[PDB]
Amino acid sequence: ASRYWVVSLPVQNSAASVWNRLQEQISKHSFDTPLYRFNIPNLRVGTLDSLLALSDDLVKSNSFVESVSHKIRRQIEELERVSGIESSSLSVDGVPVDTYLTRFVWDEAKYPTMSPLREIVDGIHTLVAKIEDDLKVRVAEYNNVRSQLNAINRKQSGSLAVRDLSNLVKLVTLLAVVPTSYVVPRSSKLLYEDLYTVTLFGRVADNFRIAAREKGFQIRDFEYSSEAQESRNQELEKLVHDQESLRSSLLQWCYTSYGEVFSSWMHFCAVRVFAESILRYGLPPSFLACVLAPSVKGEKKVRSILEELCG
Amino acid sequence: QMVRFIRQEAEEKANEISVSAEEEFNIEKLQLVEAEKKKIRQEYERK
Repeated sequence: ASRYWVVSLPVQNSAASVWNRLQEQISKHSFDTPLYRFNIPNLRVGTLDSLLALSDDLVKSNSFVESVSHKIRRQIEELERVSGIESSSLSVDGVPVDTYLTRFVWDEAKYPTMSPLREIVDGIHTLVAKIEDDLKVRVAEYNNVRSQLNAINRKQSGSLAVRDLSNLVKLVTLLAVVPTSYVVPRSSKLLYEDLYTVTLFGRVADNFRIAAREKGFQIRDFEYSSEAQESRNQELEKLVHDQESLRSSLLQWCYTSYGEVFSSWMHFCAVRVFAESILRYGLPPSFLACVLAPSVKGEKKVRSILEELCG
Repeated sequence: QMVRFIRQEAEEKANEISVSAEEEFNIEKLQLVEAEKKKIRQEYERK
């Protein structure tokens, strides 16, 4: 998927034409930059030591967000049936990417406490970790289903080395010798063709051994009753269908968890807005930056505009 | 041709089993006909 791409600028360091022009009427419209934002400050902010601790923990928060993003982009997509949750279905904080990135409403009481965010950030991180753990549980279930997939049906289609009971003829044994007269009633022909059958009888072992493995190429043994092979094939088909359903229904829940993780990442970006505001401005949360996924030219223009607060 | 030989084999097995049973039958009969001179020393000699 896409990693974090939010800009860093406090309320006092807006890069637009005006301080309040970051949301709209900025020069970014001329350059077609998709940047958008909306303020959503917390109830209160911590002290300078609390701000430094939050800045230190922001690295761990970003690492957790990256882990969640990698899990969502890998586990769902690899199943080839879980990527059906679009941006609207995976809307962050209930709003699509068009509106989720244009506001910080995820700072409401769902993941944080709408309060001093020094511990609310850690609580939201723990909630996102729980969501990622649920996604990992879904991925493990998908892996176990895939283990149920590629079942006994993966063997040969009968009259061969493996799963040859499905092509059995059901004193005689399953031989299916692929490329005789005696006292025994060797005048017989089994139905062991997926292969060929040969004259054999159990009354005298000479004809049976001659037909089975005595000369030429030795035949391959198989289960006498084809009912067991049919049951195994049916179980394999059922397991494959269950794996496909899990990749389509259980992995649909995984995609829903991925949308929840996107909401958690939106909340993390909302928290990081206040973190940057504290880092490069006063303690109270107030930011005028923007979050989007622009082109290289738009980012360069934004950096040229904001060079007054360059890194 | 060995389909009839299966009947012969079964008859031979049954004959062997019956011969063993008859051979043990004499011993079983003698187990009661004989040694009762000892058991009568407890069943009635006690009286």
